[PDB]
Amino acid sequence: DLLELTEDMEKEISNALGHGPQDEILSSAFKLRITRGDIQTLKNYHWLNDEVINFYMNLLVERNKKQGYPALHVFSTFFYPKLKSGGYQAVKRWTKGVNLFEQEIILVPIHRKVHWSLVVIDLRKKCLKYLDSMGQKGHRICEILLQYLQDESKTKRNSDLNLLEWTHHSMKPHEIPQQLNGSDSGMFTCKYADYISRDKPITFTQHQMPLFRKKMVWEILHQQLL
Amino acid sequence: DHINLKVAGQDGSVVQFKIKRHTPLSKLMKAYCERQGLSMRQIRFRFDGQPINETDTPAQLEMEDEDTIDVFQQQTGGVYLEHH
Repeated sequence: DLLELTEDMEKEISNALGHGPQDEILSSAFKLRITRGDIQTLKNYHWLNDEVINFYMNLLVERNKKQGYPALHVFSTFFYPKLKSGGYQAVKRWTKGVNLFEQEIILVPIHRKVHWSLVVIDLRKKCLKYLDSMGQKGHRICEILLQYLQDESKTKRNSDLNLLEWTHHSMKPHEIPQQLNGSDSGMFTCKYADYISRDKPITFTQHQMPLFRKKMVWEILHQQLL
Repeated sequence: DHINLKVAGQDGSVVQFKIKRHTPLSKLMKAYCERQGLSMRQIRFRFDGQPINETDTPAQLEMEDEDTIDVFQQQTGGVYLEHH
């Protein structure tokens, strides 16, 4: 949920978004180097780019872990495309060293033509929902992923999946935001992720987006969620 | 030792490279970027899904002969055009 901002906070956020060397790097971790240019995609009315989203998804993983939440795994926003094009053999190494199935929640951010959306696969109840702040349906997407999960379980565990007990899902008509601006799709994908990784039911609305943006630039500068 | 690495573009393009296991990958990156004429700001290099930093070395990343590096385009979408 929301909070207020300290004057110091407000200025630090102000300066990151303010003018300056676009390629100046303001925060580094997860091998990502967030630059002024990147963080500027959180200015109101702007579309978030992939650096902002991948950085945030990683903070969720660190947060969850430090606060005792469910084991979280997040795929790069480049995983799904490379799986769309080259099939499983093209991303089989992207889980090198990790046992997907020992995790509880997996998050897959998806970049659609011009808007962001997200998929949550819940390995605790073989569930798979597609959350799209633009109202869209994730059919191919969800099926294309469960299959990946199938292939991963065979190549890596040498056991097959029971795709039968694996049931899709698509957010109900009344959960889709009225305003409908692609501009905010990255914020919905991040916040949906935040809540869903916590089991906290989605209570926020589009009115909280501009505040959520300022909060998120501070959270990235300090690599800590509020 | 020398090692060969392949850089796959999102357009099916592939470019081979040859470098020493202890050479910063920054050379490979500016190289590719020049040859295909792209903006660094606009692209991302990844080795098995994980970013590659300019100081990383094929040795550190534990790369091997004929290993593949992926290159993707920035994912944005819209553009805000503020007036006045």
